[PDB]
Amino acid sequence: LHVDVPKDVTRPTITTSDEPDTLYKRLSILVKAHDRAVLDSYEYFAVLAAKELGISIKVHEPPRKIERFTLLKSVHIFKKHRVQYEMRTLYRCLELKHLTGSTASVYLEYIQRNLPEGVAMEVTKTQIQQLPEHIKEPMW
Amino acid sequence: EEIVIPKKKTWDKVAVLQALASTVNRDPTAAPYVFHDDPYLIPTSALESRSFLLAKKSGETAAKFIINSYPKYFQKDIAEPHIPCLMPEYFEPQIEDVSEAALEERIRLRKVRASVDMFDQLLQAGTTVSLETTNSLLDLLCYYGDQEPPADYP
Amino acid sequence: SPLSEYALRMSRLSARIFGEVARSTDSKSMKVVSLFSEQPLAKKKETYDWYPNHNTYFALMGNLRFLGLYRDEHQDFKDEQRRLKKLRGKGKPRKGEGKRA
Amino acid sequence: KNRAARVRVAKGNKPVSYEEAHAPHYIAHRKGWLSLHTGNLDGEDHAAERTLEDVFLRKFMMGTFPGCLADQIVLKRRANQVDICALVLRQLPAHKFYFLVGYSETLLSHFYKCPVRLHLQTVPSKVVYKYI
Amino acid sequence: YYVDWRMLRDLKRRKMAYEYADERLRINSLRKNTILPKDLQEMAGDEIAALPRDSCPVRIRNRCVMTSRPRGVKRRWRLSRIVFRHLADHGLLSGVQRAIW
Amino acid sequence: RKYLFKGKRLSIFADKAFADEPPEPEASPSLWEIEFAKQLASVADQPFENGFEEMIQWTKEGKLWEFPVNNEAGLDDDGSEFHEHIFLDKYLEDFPKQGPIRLFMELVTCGLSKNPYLSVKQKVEHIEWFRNYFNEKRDILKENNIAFT
Amino acid sequence: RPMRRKALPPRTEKMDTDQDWPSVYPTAAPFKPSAVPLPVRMGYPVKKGVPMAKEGNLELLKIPNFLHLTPVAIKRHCAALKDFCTEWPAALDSDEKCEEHFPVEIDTADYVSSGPSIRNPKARAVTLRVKLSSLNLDNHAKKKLIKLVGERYCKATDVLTITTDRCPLKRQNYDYAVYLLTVLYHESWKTEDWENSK
Ligand SMILES: [Mg+2]
Repeated sequence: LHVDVPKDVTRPTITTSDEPDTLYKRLSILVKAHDRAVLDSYEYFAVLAAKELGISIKVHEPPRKIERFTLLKSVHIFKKHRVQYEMRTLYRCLELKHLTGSTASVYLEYIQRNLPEGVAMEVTKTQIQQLPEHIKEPMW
Repeated sequence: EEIVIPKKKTWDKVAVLQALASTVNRDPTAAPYVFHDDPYLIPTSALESRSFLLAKKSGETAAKFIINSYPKYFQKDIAEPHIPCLMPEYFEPQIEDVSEAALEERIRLRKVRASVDMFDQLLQAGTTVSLETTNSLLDLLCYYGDQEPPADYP
Repeated sequence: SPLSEYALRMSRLSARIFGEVARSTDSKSMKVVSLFSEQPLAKKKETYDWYPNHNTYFALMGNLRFLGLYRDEHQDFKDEQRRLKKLRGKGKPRKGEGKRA
Repeated sequence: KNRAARVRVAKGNKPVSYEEAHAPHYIAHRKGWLSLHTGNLDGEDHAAERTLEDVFLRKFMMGTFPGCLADQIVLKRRANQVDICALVLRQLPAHKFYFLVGYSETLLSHFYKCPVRLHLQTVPSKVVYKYI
Repeated sequence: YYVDWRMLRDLKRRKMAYEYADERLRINSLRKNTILPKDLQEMAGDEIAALPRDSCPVRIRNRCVMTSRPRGVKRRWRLSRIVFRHLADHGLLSGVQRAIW
Repeated sequence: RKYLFKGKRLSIFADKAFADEPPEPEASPSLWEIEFAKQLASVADQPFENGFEEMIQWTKEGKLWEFPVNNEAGLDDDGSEFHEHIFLDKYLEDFPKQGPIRLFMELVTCGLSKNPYLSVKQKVEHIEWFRNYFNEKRDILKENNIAFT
Repeated sequence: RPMRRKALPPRTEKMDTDQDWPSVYPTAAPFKPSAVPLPVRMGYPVKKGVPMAKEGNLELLKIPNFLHLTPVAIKRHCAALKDFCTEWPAALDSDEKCEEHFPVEIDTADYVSSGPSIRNPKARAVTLRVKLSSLNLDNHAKKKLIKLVGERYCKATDVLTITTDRCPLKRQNYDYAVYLLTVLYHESWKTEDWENSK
């Protein structure tokens, strides 16, 4: 818009509670897809997004998996003639570190909502908490 | 020594989408989002604007008619969590017995003539009717002025 | 090697804590724990919902074809072959009036 | 000889599209996949249910837009959303498409209990990759 | 309409096995152990026999959901080899390609 | 001159030292109040302006999943607790305190505690079935020297 | 006599080179040749031919485009999303520092897939990992704790791993693993008469 611009855009209400926040030591995001290039674009989008919010991120590529199975080519007889098919799964692991629970929800929502079609995520949060109050003191 | 843990912020389920929406502005070279994004399907005039948004509503009403008339085909629910707004609607009373409870159903469904028939039948038998229930009948009749609620069908 | 009293009594204390079978149970009697810890084959969604509701698809698409909102090229193909076959006098006989009496 | 998904040679007068020209062994090499869901990825469930839903969605769109489809539809599932992207010939009037979009979306959202949106790109006529 | 009468019979077998899954579990549990008297186990051996034959879950056969083919089916898609090839060779299955190596 | 908020007022009413004394839902929403609210919504009812506003509306209606994804959204098993699923021996009080029936039911309740596909109500129903089964078979058990209930 | 409708010229022609592209593609959408002002071509070219054009291109439609996610948009998006984030405590600047004050590690997994159902059976499982050094255990207690847990204890790392998936929900499985730790800890300190016969 050249001359017509919003004046005071409405922004969502974020209210700070009195409950303490979760502390995630680690948060592993294993995305899976049949296409490597899609993971590269998502890897770029996710790493850029993490860096813009202050999150610490590392990336590695777990080894790909290929599943192959054989079928019978003819509708009837002709056993020796087969057709083989395969499915390829490719992985990109985004290992985040030292995240509070508010930072991990907003980031995961933002990147989960923008997950391309054909891509599956496997988040593995690792929370750190104190010891149970009973365990802290031995009681007979 | 004791670490100070930050107080967790909380927000509504739509808060994140609302934040992303605030960033984007109107596209000056595009028609309203309701209209289909295609040169062949973009409304040239103001008539085609209204006519395109009346054929779209017409198809929506044609689909809801099929769903609400053959509900047995649209009853399998495979959505977890369950989506109430994507289930067939039922507006005809399913309580057959003539009781104050049955009258309350008709009042809830907003049928005006059927509720009057069952209310009169309740009076014919003489069964007690709660003043609150009798008021829910008057509310429906007074608001709709004794006429069945407006609706469109074949 | 054999399990001494300390070894056996610790195993029972562990099983008691971890909610495992605490007594000495034969392999045969351990199937009762498996039967009641695993969903039966007939209760798994793959088994009872193996098929799509073919009645819903065939009925729904037939209803839509009669409302003019769906076109079945296959059915129109069959509808005209019956029309032509009936003209030729090869149409379906009425029930109870077949060639054999 | 292999007969699967091959548009065989005529005498140079058959107009095949890009999708039709390429045989199965070019899948993932020269031409992509018409449907994109997460159900065939490793350690993922509901492949049977996604595949059946696609078969129906393809037959439904053909009948709902009879003779108006220039090429096979492209199905995109993201979260619970389904997206149908079809190249459609400019045969029908514009308002008729608005009706068929409203109808086909509402009907398919109440049948599979998911949000379904229809994206239509109109072409003047079928695009011919090569004459075979 | 289902594909054929064989698919219909199987569908009913799948719906009656779901109804009798709990029953056949509880009764069969009384027999798969060595802790209960053999007199009770012999009697549960007869209650399980008395249930309808279609309640038995070993009479279910996995058939192609679209052609009702008894053998050659792939359990992940519930389609026969012939039907699966038609969809795969056309790019209609998401991520399935030919295996060249 | 024509000051909007400077000048004489009607003065029929007085300053509301007491405000909203009667509650808004004095009675359950009537048809009149339910219908006026629907009309107020139409006053501000404008069409979607982008994919964000459409997804926002779908979320408010439950059509679209909430994010971040929670695979147990709306899946609360009767507000139970871990101890209810795991400790099921309270229900075996009716059964013999010792003997073969106790040994068998211990195996039954051990499996039920390890069953994540059943609710507490469904687990109890398995226990009740055996209670009634052995009661019917009181005579066969007595021959074997087992006394039930 | 019949009138065939004429398509308008593509709106890319009206798009300036200094436009606000984020506004053009706010969210994930399919490739629209009339909205993307780029001469993109895709397709294996025929002999003495060029790759096919964007208009009527099924291959470009089959691609999951990132036009909605551009470096300019992402930076404008994350700028709004900063108010949501909370600050990690500065004191916990190292992994060892975290173990000092927060010895208990709870692993929970989420899964994102495409379909009508959001349900995954694997989401209920929970895994608790604590180091025995963090626990206050006497020489007797540590030996008893290590025998009861069996293979859950790893001598090399001195970490006890309790994995609980028996309960249906994740909040139950999590509460159960915390319970298992309390009983194992308290039981280890308790001394039974039969223990003197070791
Ligand atoms: Mg068999």
